[PDB]
Amino acid sequence: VDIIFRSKLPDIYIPNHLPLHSYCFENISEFSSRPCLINGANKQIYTYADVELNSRKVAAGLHKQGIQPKDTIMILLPNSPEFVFAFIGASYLGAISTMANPLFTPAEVVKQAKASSAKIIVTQACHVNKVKDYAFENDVKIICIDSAPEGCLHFSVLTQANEHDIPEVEIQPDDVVALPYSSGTTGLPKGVMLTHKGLVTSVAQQVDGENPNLYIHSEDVMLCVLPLFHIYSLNSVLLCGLRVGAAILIMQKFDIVSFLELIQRYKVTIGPFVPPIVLAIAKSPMVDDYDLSSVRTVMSGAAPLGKELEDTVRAKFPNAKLGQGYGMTEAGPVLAMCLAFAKEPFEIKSGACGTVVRNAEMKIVDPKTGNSLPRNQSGEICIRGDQIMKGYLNDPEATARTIDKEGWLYTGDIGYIDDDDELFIVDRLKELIKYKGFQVAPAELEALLLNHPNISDAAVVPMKDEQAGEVPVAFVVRSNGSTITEDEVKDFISKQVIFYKRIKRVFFVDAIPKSPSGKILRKDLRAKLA
Ligand SMILES: Nc1ncnc2c1ncn2[C@@H]1O[C@H](COP(=O)(O)OP(=O)(O)OP(=O)(O)O)[C@@H](O)[C@H]1O
Ligand SMILES: [Mg+2]
Repeated sequence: VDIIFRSKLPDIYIPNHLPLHSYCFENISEFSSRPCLINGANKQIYTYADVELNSRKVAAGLHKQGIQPKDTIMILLPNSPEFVFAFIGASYLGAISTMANPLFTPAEVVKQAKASSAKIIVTQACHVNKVKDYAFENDVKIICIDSAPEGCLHFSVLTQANEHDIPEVEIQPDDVVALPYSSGTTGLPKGVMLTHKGLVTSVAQQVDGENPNLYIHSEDVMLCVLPLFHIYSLNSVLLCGLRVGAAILIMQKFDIVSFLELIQRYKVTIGPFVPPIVLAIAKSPMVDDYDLSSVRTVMSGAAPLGKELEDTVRAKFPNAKLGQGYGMTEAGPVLAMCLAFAKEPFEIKSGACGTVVRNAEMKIVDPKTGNSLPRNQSGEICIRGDQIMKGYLNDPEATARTIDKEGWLYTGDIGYIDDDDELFIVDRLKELIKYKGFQVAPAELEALLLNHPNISDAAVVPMKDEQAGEVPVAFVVRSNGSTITEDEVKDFISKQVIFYKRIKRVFFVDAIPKSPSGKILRKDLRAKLA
C-alpha cells in the first residue's frame, strides 16, 4: 500500500492533447502586441505577434531545408531570440530540438549530434570548428545566427521563408519535441526525451488554473539569465512565460552589477534564479542601493538551497515572495513548486523546495526496504503524472530501471514531506556521506558554511577514512579580507551540529566548480582529493 502525497491545490484541466506551440500561443490574441522577448544585449523588443510570426517563418524555413516530422535539429546557442525561434519552429513541424551547452568541447557536441541524429545544427560562427568536418561527412547542415562562413547557411535563410508555407502535419501527444540533457553533475550527461504531452502538462501544472502555483501574467517581466539549453529555464522561464503572455528579458551572462541594474532598468517582476545567484545576492553589500521594489516573485531552482541563506536574501526583497522550485530533467522537469508563488498564496517555511505539483502523485520510498514512508521521514522522492519524460534517448533499459511499470519515476533524490505538504530535499542519495552507521547530507553542511560572513562559497564531499568509512570534508572560499582558519571553520560547524556531522578537514580554494545550470560539481572536488 503506497502512501501518496498530492498538492494542496485542486486538480485542473490540462489540454495536453494540444501541440506545445498551440498550447503556448493559445491565448496570444489577448496579448499579441505586448513585448515577448527583450534582447538585453541590444535593447530589441519582439512582440508576441513578432515571435509567433518569426517562429512560423523559421518552421517553413526548416521545412525547405529538409526537416520532416520526427527529424531533429540541434540548438548550440547562448540565450537569444533565435534559440526561441528555432525551438518553436521545430515544434511547428512535429520535429525535435536537442539543445547543447555551447561551451562543450568538439567531442561533446559531436557525440550529442550523433546520438540525437540532428539534421541541422543552429549555432554561431565561433563554434563552427566544433562540428565542421563531422557535419560535412554526415550531410548535417550548419546554420549560423551571426555570420555564415564557408559551407554554412545564415539563419536569415530560415526567416526569409513564408509563414503560410508550413505543411499539413499530424502531431501526436506522445511525439518528442525536446531533447534536453541532464547537467552531468554525477556523471556523463543523459539525453532525455520530452513530449508535447509531457511539456504542456508541466507548464500547465505551474501557470494554469483558477489559483496557479506560479502566478505569472501578461504584465510581468521575467528575467532570463539562466541557460535555455537546461530544462529549468526552457520550461519555467520560456514556455511558462509564453503561456501567460509575459515579457522575457534575455541576459547572456550573470554578474551581480549588470544583474541589479537590468532588474532596476527593465522593472523585472519575476526572478527565476538558482543558488549561485542567491549566494551572490546575499554576499553583496550594495543590493540596498538599487530599486528592486518591482520584483514580486523570486524563485530559486536547480540545486540545494538552505533556509538560513534563503532567509538572508528574503530580507533583501521585502516586497517579494521568495521560495524554491524543484526540477529534474527526467521529470518534465518540475516536481514541486513553492506555494508562496500562487495567486492566492499559501504559507511556506524557509528552505522547502515547494509542494508537489497538482495533477500528479508523489511518494517517498525508503531505499533499503522499498516501502513508502509516512510524513516527516527521509526517503527517495518518487513521482507519477503526465509530465514526466517518455524515456532516455536510445536507452529503454535505463528508462525501465528509472520509471517502473506502475509509472513511478525514481529520482535518486532523498527528501521528506512535512505536515504542511512542504517538501525538503536532503541531498542526492549517492551523495550522502557514510560515517559509520550515520548518513550526512553535504547540503546541510554547505548551507551552514555559506552562513558565515567570512565564507563566500563552499562544497562538502566525503573523504576516505580508516575507521569511520567516510568523513565529511569541506572546500571553502574565504571572503575578500578575512583570514578565517581551518579550526575557526571546524569549530563554527561543531557548535551547530550533532557530532557525526562535524567537518574533519577544510581545504581553502579560490573557487567552487559549478555547472552553468547552477549545481555544485562535487565529483570534480572528489577527484581533486583522490
Ligand atoms: N530545489 C532543489 N533543491 C535541491 N536539489 C535540487 C533542487 N532542484 C533540483 N535539484 C537537483 O537537481 C537535479 C536535476 O538536475 P538535472 O536534471 O539538471 O541533472 P543533474 O541531476 O544535475 O545531473 P545528472 O543527472 O546528469 O547527474 C534533481 O535530481 C535534484 O537532485
Ligand atoms: Mg540527475
